[PDB]
Amino acid sequence: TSHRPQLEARSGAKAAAYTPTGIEHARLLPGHTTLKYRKRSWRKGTAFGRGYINDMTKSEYHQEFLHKHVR
Amino acid sequence: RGGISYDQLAKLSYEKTLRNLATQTQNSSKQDKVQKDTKTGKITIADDDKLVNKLAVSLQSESKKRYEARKRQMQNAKTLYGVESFINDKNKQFNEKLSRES
Amino acid sequence: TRLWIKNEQERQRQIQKNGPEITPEEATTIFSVMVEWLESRSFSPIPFPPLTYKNDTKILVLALEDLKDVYASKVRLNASEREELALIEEAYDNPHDTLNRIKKYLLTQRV
Amino acid sequence: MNYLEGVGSKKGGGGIASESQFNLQRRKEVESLLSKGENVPYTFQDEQVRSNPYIYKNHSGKLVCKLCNTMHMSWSSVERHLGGKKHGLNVLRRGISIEKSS
Amino acid sequence: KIPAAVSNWKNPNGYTENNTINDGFMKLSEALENADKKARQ
Amino acid sequence: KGGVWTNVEDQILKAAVQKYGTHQWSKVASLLQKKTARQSELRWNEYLNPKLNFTEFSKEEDAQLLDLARELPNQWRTIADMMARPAQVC
RNA sequence: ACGAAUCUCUUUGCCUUUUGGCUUAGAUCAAGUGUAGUAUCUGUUCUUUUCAGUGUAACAACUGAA
RNA sequence: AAUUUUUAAGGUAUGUAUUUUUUUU
Ligand SMILES: [Mg+2]
Ligand SMILES: [Mg+2]
Ligand SMILES: [Zn+2]
Repeated sequence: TSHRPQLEARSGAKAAAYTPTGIEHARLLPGHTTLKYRKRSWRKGTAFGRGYINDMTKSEYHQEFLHKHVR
Repeated sequence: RGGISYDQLAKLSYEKTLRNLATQTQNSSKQDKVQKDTKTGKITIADDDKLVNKLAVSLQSESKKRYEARKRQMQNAKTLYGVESFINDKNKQFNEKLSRES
Repeated sequence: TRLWIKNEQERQRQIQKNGPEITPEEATTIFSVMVEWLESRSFSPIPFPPLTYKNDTKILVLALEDLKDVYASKVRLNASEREELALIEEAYDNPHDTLNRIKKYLLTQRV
Repeated sequence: MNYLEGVGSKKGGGGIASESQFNLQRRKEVESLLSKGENVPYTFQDEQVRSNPYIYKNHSGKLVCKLCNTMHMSWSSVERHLGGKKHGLNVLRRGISIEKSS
Repeated sequence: KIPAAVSNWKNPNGYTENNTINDGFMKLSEALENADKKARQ
Repeated sequence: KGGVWTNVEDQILKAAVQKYGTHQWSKVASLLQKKTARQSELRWNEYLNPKLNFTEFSKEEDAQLLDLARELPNQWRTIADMMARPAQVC
C-alpha cells in the first residue's frame, strides 16, 4: 500500500538552501561544459525404408532455449 | 429498478425536509434584512433566535434517529445469520456482503 | 524450472488435443519388427516372481544396499530420509514380510 | 566472510522451545478451528449471544451441556452430541415444557 | 461491483476441464489390439 | 505404514484447508499431529475435496469406462481426468 | 373518506480493513515406547402376551412350553 | 619473454528513567 508517494514541493520548500546543504557531489562537478548547436540387398531390408506468434513463452525462440539449457 | 444517482437523491431529500418543515409550521399555527457597513463591505442579516434553535434541534434529532436505525440494523444483522462457520464478527459481516453479491 | 514445467504442460495438453504422432501404420510395423525378432531369437518371456523364488532375498540385498548407499554419506537428515531409512531397516528385519508386500504391490496397485 | 552462506540469527534468546510447549499451542488452535472461533463461556461467569446457547465450561475445564447434563472431552465430542438424538429430545421436552406455560 | 479477493496462497490476519479424447487414440489402440491378436494366433 | 485418518483428523483438515487454503500445506500439518504435509495434501486431493465425485455409476459410465480402459490401456490418471473422478475409484 | 404530523415494523437502497507491498510458494524445519486401569460422547437393539425355575435389597436380567 | 601483497561495513541490539534546593494563595 504505497498509496500517496511523496510530493516534491515539501522537499522543495525546505530551508536548507536553494542548493542542498552545500554538499558537493562527485557527479555534479562540471562536465561537458559546452553545448552543441545544429546547423542393393542392404537398402531393401529395413521395415521403414524409403510466422511470428506474439508471446514470449509460446514463441519459437523460447522452445529452442528450453530445448538446450534444460537439456 | 434500481440505484439512483446522487442528484435525484439530493432532490428527494430536499422535498422530504420541505414537507417536514411545512408540518412544523402548520402545527405551530395550530398551537397558536440586509445591512452593509460603509467602512467594510461586510453584510449583516437580522435573525430570529427562534427557528435557529429549532433548526439545530432538528439536525441533532435526525442525526440521532439515523444513527439509531442503522444501529438496529447492526443488532439484527449479526443475530439473524448463524448458518456458515465464522471465526469473528468481521468474518460474518463479510460473508453477509457475499450474500449481497448474489 | 517454472518455465520448463510450463513447456511440459503445454506439450502434453497439445498431445491431448492433436493426438498421438505415431499413426497406426507405423505402430503396426514396429510391432511386427519386435515379434519377428523375438521369434528369431526364441526368447522366453520373463515370468512373474514366484512365491518361493530362489533369488528373492539376494535381489533384495542388492536393492536395499543400493538404496542405503545414498544415506551412508548424509549428515543431517530431513524427515523423508528418516522415513526411508526406517523402511530399509524394517526391510532387513523382516525380509519375508517385505517380499510379500512387494509382490502384492506388483499385482494390485495401479495408482 | 561467512556471509556467503545466507542463514542467520536474531540476537535474542534461546530459540526452539520445548516439545511440551508446542502441544499446548496446537491443542488450543485445534479447539479454535472446530469451535469456529466461538467463546464458550464458563459456568460461573454471570451472563454476546452464543451460537447455540447451552454449551459451557464447568469450574474444571470440561465442556458441558446444561440441558442434557452431559460432560464432554472435546469440541469434536460436543458436535457429536449437538448432532445426537438425545440432545434433540431434551429440546423438544423443553419445547413442550415451555408451550404449557408462560 | 468488484468481488472480494481471496487468495489460495495467503490468508493474512482475519477474513477467513472439459474436452474429450481424439480419434487418434481410438484408432491406434485397435491397430495394436488387432495386430497382436493376429500375431498371437 | 498405516497413516490412517480418523474422523477427527479428517474434520481438522477441512477446517484447516478452509483457513489456510490449498497451497500452504506446511501450515496444515502444524494443526495436525501424526501427519506430514505430503500426507495432508494427498488426502485432500484423493478424498476430502468436496469437488470430488463419489457417487453411484450410471449406465453410460461403465460404457465410457470400459471404452477408455480399452483404448487407453493401464493409465488410470489419464482416464480419471477424462471421467472427472478420482483414480482409485475409477 | 381526506390534507397531515410522531413512535413501531418489513422491503428496496446505502454499507463497514472487502487481508498492507515485493522475490527463488522469499527459504527451511516438525509425531517416543511398554504394562495395568478408569472416565466420557455417539451409533444400534428393547417399555410387548401368561405361568415354572435361576437371579436381585426389590426390580432387571436369564432359562422353558400355550 | 615474469605475478604482487589492504583496509572499513553487512554480529552481538535498541528504547525509557535516573546527579536537580522546596515560585508567593
Ligand atoms: Mg541478519
Ligand atoms: Mg544488505
Ligand atoms: Zn444436550
